[PDB]
Amino acid sequence: DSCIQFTRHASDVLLNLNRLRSRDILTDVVIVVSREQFRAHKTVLMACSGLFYSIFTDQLKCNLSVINLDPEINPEGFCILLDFMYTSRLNLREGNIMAVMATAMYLQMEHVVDTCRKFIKASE
Amino acid sequence: DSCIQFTRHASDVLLNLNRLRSRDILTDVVIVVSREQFRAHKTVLMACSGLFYSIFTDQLKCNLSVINLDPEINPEGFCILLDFMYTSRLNLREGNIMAVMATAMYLQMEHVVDTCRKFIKASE
Amino acid sequence: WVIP
Amino acid sequence: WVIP
Ligand SMILES: O=C1Cc2cc(Nc3nc(Cl)ncc3Br)ccc2N1
Ligand SMILES: O=C1Cc2cc(Nc3nc(Cl)ncc3Br)ccc2N1
Ligand SMILES: [Cl-]
Ligand SMILES: [Cl-]
Repeated sequence: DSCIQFTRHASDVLLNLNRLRSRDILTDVVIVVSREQFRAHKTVLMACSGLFYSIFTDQLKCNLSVINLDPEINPEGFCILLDFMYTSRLNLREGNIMAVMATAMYLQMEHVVDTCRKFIKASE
Repeated sequence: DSCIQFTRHASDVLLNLNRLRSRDILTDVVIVVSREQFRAHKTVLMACSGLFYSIFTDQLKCNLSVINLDPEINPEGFCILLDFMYTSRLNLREGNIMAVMATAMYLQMEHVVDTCRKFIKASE
Repeated sequence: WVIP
Repeated sequence: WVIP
């Protein structure tokens, strides 16, 4: 086509979706990770995670307002990944890299798994 | 912070949100523009438009499944802008620029209004 | 704005 | 991935 493109549009959209998350506006699901609860937008979770994409396209699970993750999932690892989904920024640290990678594998977040594997390979 | 950032994340999220739109997955509102209907995600509309942000943060309108636009709004202009919201690409043409700019002013899409004004100023 |  |  003969379209023009606004370079910053996708980043501005994501910034606004994160603002809605921060103010709890139009969040439509709670993700339960053991004793912790995380409110989010189903569409953003699906756009970032192969696991959430599969969950919310299921004819029954699409209507659930609460999703319980596997008890092996670390709440901090999930928190770091949820922040990444809404910001593109990943808080990867020596102390959290193992939990973050395990959570990204479970959530099916391929690019996150890739950088975790590379950061681990560099420190061995 | 000491975060790392994935450059393509925001664009990949938007691409996935557009895929959900194309398959009518988790769309939660119909925008009526005269005889035409456009299904969308409230969160994406709010993230792109000052008008939709104001509408869906209203304690009553946030719960509406149908939103009727002003009858002066051109369905093609709205269609072009809805595509822009989900893709960052604007199909701006001599034949549609006036309708697109008028629709972007009504929807409060400042960057779109700006490029329309510049493209119009160049042709005068 | 750019030519994509 | 980059240093933002
Ligand atoms: O690592 C990742 C990230 C991700 C996101 C989605 N999400 C969607 N995929 C498709 Cl094809 N259409 C719409 C949506 Br929402 C699927 C798989 C994966 N794997
Ligand atoms: O030209 C534009 C595009 C746009 C988008 C929004 N959307 C939001 N704004 C804020 Cl501050 N927080 C969350 C959201 Br969603 C507001 C105003 C405008 N004007
Ligand atoms: Cl990822
Ligand atoms: Cl805009």
